[PDB]
Amino acid sequence: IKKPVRR
Amino acid sequence: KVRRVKTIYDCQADNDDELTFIEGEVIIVTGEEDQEWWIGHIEGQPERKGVFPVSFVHILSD
Repeated sequence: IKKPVRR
Repeated sequence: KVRRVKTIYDCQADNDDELTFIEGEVIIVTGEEDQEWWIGHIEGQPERKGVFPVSFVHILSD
């Protein structure tokens, strides 16, 4: 369960 | 539109504007960064606040 990247 | 969410995973902040939480907590959504990151604070503990991943919560109210 991957955290989406901040952008 | 969305005002209350319930967290479905644990989450430790990676950056100093991010909210750290455990599963099962209610967040009051007060803003959005983008489609994947919203901003809010813990219901009942408003001092715990910051940006959090939308994929880590279930919509609860509004």
